[PDB]
Amino acid sequence: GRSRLLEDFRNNRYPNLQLREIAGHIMEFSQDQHGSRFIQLKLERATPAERQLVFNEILQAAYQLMVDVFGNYVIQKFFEFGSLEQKLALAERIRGHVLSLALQMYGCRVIQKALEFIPSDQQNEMVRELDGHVLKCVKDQNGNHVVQKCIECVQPQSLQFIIDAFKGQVFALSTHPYGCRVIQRILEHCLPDQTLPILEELHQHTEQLVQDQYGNYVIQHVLEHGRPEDKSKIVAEIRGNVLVLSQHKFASNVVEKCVTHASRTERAVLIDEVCTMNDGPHSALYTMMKDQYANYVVQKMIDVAEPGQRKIVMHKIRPHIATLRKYTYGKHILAKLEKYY
RNA sequence: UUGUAAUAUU
Repeated sequence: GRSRLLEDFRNNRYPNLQLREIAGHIMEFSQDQHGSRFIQLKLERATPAERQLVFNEILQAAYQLMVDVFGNYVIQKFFEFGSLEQKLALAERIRGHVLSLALQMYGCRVIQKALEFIPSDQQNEMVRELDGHVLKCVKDQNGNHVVQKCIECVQPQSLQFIIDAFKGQVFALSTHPYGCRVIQRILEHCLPDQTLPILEELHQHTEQLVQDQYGNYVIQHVLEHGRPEDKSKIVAEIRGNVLVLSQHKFASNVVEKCVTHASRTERAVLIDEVCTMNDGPHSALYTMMKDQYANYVVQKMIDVAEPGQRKIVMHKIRPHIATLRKYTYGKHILAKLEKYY
């Protein structure tokens, strides 16, 4: 199958092998496991002139190498360290294949690499081909990364269609394993008038989103990085739901995050809520102190409360210390209290 | 010795 030259190379019959010596075998070498690594390493220390000799052969069947397990690496090397003309010639080779490459395990890596190192006008050409196929890519294990790289590297103006695709889909994709990460890149990069519709749908579903295994991360992203107004809407939804949401595997992390990033006044109001709520027989606090998730929340409130409110809370916990030692998760409240005592 | 993130390529 291979060439004597490639078989001989695989069987270490060439310790002094140079790129010059494999002219005419570049394609075949690029598709070989060792051949590819050989080319990748020699190219790192090749003069611009030597790199061009290689490029001449990789150009014609560029597509064939882009979708190849090993050949994709040789292509990306050229986006990383190539002349402008080489990078344009490769972007010209990608033209009309963006989507099919994006949805492919190796091809997608070439695309991501290209977005990072081609000129803005060329990025804009490349991304146009994703228009109509956003959801397909976002849901895709490989494609979703191409989309994230678009958001990171491309002028936000060129991506209105991403936003437009997400309209009515925010909830669906904030609860999707790959869509949630895409939402998190949008909140980070896309313009205010572009996040605006995204934030609107998030606020409409926050109670539900905090209880999702992925959604909860979206809501916490806003609590950590968003505008004060956004943070406020979120804490307000959480507030009045602290007791139940504190006992929920997923949303319990969101109540902690609200406790950390809420205004001093908001934080105090949330801590006050659990202090004054009475879940039947005993306090909502008591319920939380023996719960598997909420014990964390209570400890969090202890660490972030202003000293005066922390004291009140501690003193309110005191009456139940003897009981708390019997329940599995109680030890953890007591550990925390002991730090402060 | 208490609780959640994407099996993304040589």
